[PDB]
Amino acid sequence: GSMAAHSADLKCPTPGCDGSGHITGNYASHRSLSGCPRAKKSGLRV
Ligand SMILES: [Zn+2]
Repeated sequence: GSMAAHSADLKCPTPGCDGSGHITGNYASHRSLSGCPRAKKSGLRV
């Protein structure tokens, strides 16, 4: 992606999210906050 996380583009920016799935539910995984199905979704940082 354009804006990843400290863990590189191996996972997505959101710490509470892992990178697999989508808020959409139409893909397998993502690497940015654009696909985070948990994007600041209550469990934003655990
Ligand atoms: Zn994510």
